[PDB]
Amino acid sequence: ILTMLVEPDAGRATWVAASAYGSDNTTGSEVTGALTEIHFSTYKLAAKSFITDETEEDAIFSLLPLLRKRLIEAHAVSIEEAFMTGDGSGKPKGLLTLASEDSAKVTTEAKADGSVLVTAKTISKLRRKLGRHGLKLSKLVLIVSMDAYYDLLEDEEWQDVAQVGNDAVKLQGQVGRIYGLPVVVSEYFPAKAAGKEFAVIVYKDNFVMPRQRAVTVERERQAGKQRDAYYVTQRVNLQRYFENGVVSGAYAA
Amino acid sequence: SAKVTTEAKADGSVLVTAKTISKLRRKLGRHGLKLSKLVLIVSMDAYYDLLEDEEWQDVAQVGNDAVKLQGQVGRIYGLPVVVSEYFPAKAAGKEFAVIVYKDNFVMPRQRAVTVERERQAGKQRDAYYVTQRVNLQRYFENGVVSGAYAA
Amino acid sequence: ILTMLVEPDAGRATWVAASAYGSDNTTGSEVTGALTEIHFSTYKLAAKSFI
Amino acid sequence: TDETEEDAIFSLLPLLRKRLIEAHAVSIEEAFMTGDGSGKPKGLLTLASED
Amino acid sequence: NQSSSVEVSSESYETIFSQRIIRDLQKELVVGALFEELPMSSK
Repeated sequence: ILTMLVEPDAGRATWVAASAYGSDNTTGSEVTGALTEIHFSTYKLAAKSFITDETEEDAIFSLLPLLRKRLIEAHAVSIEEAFMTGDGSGKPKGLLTLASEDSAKVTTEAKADGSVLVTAKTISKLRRKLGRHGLKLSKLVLIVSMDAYYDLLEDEEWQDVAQVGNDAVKLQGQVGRIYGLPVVVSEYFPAKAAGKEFAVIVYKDNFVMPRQRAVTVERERQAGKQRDAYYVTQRVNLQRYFENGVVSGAYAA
Repeated sequence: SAKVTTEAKADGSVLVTAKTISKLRRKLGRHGLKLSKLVLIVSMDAYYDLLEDEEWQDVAQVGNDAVKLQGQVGRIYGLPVVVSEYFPAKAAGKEFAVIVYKDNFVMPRQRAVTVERERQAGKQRDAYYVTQRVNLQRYFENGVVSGAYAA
Repeated sequence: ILTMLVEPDAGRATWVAASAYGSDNTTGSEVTGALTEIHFSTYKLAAKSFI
Repeated sequence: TDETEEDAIFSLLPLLRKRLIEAHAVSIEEAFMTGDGSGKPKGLLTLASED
Repeated sequence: NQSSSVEVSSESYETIFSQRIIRDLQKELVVGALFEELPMSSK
């Protein structure tokens, strides 16, 4: 565990009446303030796989590099899935879970069928719920699900040259910056259903990645089994500083 | 099941708008994100319907390439267009446009086109033979999406 | 006929619980995968004419 | 375990070695005191009892 | 950890305490110092 100190909020002075110019109230009231603290931790992710001693000969070509690369890519896939929408049970809490538990999950008007698509205006409206941290565009990151991107490609507000410069969809067929926000597409969002999410905006500077040990590979020889066991492990987590900086747009009910 | 039943009517009540064609890219999924790896093919009737699009007439609508000024539709929604006349006849549930992931498809070949000439003196004929051995195959079971008329 | 090998999909590791830290489950689960093959072939196109 | 040495400010190996050695010493002295004959050396108390 | 044979006394010895103090975003001040000042030497 790692613990840091958090500086408290702000007090205020007082206006003293002219009558108290000689009494003890000429110095006003007393300001008070108490510090706080925050904690960090990690979780362990691991996978294993074995190769017997009969197959390397029993093949025209080797099968080891495939095993190693599959282990590595499984690790990466699991990490990305958990960071996206992981829970708190033995795994890092995903961005979507943080937004839901912060009451920053906005229920939009887009339907789960297609009666109402996802518009640029709906995405830009989320900046309101970020409060103070939404005032700077350079400190924000926007991630949208694939279906949301294809819906944006058909948005009626980015069609003509008169509307949006020369970056109109009809001339390009792709959407870059939106309402001043760069677009990054992700495929790991939950399924398209009622009450599910399609976009998220994150105050990038508010998120850290605690790590105890990096990716390690431990190979073991089992003579009594004539196998070679491979073990891959690491300890990571996803934690933030203060309960803010995440807002996620959801589908209607 | 990459046959999108669009709302265009074969009878001609509703035309085949550009947005209808561009909506087909959604079904391509992961392969539809990058534009430069796609090819679009349309029927002649689909092309003429494209020429009558309300959405490509004004200069303020689409740059300099408005139909009112040129009369040929080139790139559509960032996709270059190609017209082919070998689509089926215009009717209900028939295809008018095809979007294909280019690199997913290959053309195996055993022997090229060859010509063999035979003199048959027992019949006083010269027989000409033309032969080739090819096929059209794709790597993975995806990569092509086509739209069809309604009804 | 020409045969080509197809690499399989991706697996996923596991988040090991703190209770099973000292046991064998600390190594996580096992990830498996079998290769696959695809075949190509051809057809013959021919035509003739006489004079 | 390997996830305890990192999970601590200070090492815990010398304590382990010392505890093992002193466990041996305590067990042997206790057995020589009153260890029975079943799989253990006979203790002086047991020897005096049987005699 | 409570997983190996030997254990630590408590989480106080599993923890690192940092003397780093960090603060959130504070409201910017605007009206405090935008007007000119009129010094006085009497009531």
